[PDB]
Amino acid sequence: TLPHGHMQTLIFLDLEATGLPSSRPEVTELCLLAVHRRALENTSISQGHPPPVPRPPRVVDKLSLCIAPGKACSPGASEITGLSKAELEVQGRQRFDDNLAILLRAFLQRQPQPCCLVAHNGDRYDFPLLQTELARLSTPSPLDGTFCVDSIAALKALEQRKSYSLGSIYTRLYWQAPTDSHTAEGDVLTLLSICQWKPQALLQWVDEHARPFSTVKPMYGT
Amino acid sequence: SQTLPHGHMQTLIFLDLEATGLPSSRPEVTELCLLAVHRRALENTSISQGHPPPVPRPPRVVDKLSLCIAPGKACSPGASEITGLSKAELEVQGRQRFDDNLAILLRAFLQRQPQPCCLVAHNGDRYDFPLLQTELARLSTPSPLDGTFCVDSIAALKALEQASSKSYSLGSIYTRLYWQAPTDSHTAEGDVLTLLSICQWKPQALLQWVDEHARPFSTVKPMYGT
Ligand SMILES: Nc1ccn([C@@H]2O[C@H](COP(=O)(O)O)[C@@H](O)[C@H]2O)c(=O)n1
Ligand SMILES: [N+]
Ligand SMILES: [N+]
Repeated sequence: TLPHGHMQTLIFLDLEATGLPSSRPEVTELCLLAVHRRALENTSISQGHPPPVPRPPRVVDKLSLCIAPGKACSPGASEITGLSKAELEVQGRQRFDDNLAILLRAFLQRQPQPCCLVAHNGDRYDFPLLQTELARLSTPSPLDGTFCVDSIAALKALEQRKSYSLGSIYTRLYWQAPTDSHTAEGDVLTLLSICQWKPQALLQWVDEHARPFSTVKPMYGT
Repeated sequence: SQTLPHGHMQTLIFLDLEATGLPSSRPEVTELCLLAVHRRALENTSISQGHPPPVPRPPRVVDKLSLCIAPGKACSPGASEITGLSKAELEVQGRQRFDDNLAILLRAFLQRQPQPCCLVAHNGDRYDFPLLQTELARLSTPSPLDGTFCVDSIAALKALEQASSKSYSLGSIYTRLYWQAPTDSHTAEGDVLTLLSICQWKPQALLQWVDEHARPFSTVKPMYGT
């Protein structure tokens, strides 16, 4: 008895932004990687020690975008993300605007439903912040029929002290350092690899814990 | 007093697609990847030094779209072997056809890029661009690529390698420049990233060639009629 049925699409998501929550941050980068349930189930299962790092499914949809913020990145944010408001502006990046919502809506529409976003620390950071950015637009949110889960909770359950930083998890499971860029897409690819460690168990946990994105409280309001 | 045909391109969009077969089969697209890079990000690439130069690092600021598309006809056995895609598997995974919503998606992606914008595709003039024109011609939307320019990177790399003086396949060029094999060949995103690397070899010369040779995508003749 699942709350919202079997999820047919998992969208691995990462957001980068200008700072930490009390700073009222703005998104500077966004990556979505949509995988069908069956592509995850077709991940080959490894019983060796260490398990090889899974490769991504052949069939994936990917969207990665840089976004000009209205406010400057903190020094810590620019160091960690490698992005700056000034550099995003000189490369002509656009704000989080109605055309971006058109793009997101059309990308989501290509995915079989029910669909669930999966983000590392999404419950405390990525999801509330995405909710805030979408709430500013006059466009109705394209995510109001989408579900979501936090992969920190997923991996805590799948593993049954331990750090739950993305890199710490990857190294604990695969016993090699992560090699992805430190970009939103690199973080999404590292998360996909972690989620392919026990893909059937991950899907089961996601099905049991999916909640409507419409219930995510905005990080901050107008 | 000689002028560029369409001004300085502000965005290069590296593009590749996979499809069900070769042109005489009247193929349909099964995968599409666009990778948009601002002129300034390309010009920022560290100068290639040494023999071989290291494979350039992709710019930090890029926009990427990669999509799988259900075709209405089967892939040839050779197309499915090379690309790793089949109609049956794309359908099992619920992929949608090339439709109006996909054109709306592409348009909104393109609208985030500063203009003038130029598509860059390897063998684009004979394959990718005519095929995309055919697919877009079936739709009820305007073309999302009205206003966008295009060029074929085979001609470009022929020019640039002649200047620093052969197969001009994507892999042959990459291996000549960098002395190792590309990865993820014959996948849309893997081949886009290989093309980006080749075009980062001599970015200023590439941008000058592209500026001089860009043509409107609206002038590309469809591969076949509908
Ligand atoms: N030997 C070959 C080479 C290319 N092709 C077709 O050319 C398309 C594009 O080629 P690339 O993979 O080089 O981009 C393939 O997706 C495939 O449909 C083929 O069907 N047989
Ligand atoms: N990988
Ligand atoms: N599993």
